[PDB]
Amino acid sequence: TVARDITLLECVGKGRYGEVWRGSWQGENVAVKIFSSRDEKSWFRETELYNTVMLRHENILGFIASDMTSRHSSTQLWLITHYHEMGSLYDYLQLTTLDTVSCLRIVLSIASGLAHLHIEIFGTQGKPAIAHRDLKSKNILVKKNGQCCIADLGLAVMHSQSTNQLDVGNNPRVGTKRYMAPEVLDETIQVDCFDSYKRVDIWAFGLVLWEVARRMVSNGIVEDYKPPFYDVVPNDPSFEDMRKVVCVDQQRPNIPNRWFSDPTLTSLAKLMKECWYQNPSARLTALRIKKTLTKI
Ligand SMILES: COc1cc(-c2cncc(-c3ccc(N4CCNCC4)cc3)c2)cc(OC)c1OC
Repeated sequence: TVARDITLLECVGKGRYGEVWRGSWQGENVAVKIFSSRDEKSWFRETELYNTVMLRHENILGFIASDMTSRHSSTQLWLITHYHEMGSLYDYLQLTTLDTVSCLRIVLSIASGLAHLHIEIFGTQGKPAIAHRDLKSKNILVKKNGQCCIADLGLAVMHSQSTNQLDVGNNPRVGTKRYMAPEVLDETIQVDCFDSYKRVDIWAFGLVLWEVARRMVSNGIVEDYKPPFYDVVPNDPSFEDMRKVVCVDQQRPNIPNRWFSDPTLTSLAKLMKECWYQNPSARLTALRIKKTLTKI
């Protein structure tokens, strides 16, 4: 097994979810995610997407292996992937500023990964449509070629159109609250429409776009890194804090005045806005976002 042969070198993240480690396998770095015994359903879900759907793309974090052992005494659950030494988009944006080329390359690579997840491809290379449900800057990793890939499919839901089957799962985990869409916060989300879940991803994508664009330099000016809604909610905000801001007050992240002196940041401001409509059916699709980014 890949797991018995791996040496854990350093913990690069710990949380409610479990732990992610840098490890060594056959002389190469790998990333190991060790799940809490209480998050067992996430491990299975992510595993079965990778091992049964054969989900593979430049902009989706690359699967190597998955291992589990269980006795009455204890259960260990490991997901092993490629290691990206630059870390998350969240870590990266704190240390670094961007130019037009490197900003476009980041947001274009996210949109490609998301569109690949959302689109149903039939038959031989087959794949159902997949919604992520926890998109955020921490779940995006930065590669050395300046592109990004999307990680963490523990909450993903699938839909096949050859069948009429929606696979939600029975997972007690739910999204990161800061990135939750209006319809999730006010509970008007159409829980039996698969498209509802894609539109929730598009909302979160818009917030990530905002995060990245802030760090693009324009006419000698740049903002510091902030997470969405930094000015109106505390760290680790509650469901209710987010509901007041997003539903009741209808707030969206502020667009700095300086962006409208730059053609690219101007084009990105318009996309962001079309991800954030209160009405989910009015939001753009992942494919359209990709096409619009391609046009610049
Ligand atoms: C976002 O979730 C994941 C991320 C990674 C992952 C893969 N490759 C590199 C990193 C990574 C490396 C360094 C950092 N740093 C941030 C803090 N200080 C510097 C190091 C962060 C993330 C993380 C692997 C995962 O499943 C295996 C995983 O869950 C599916």
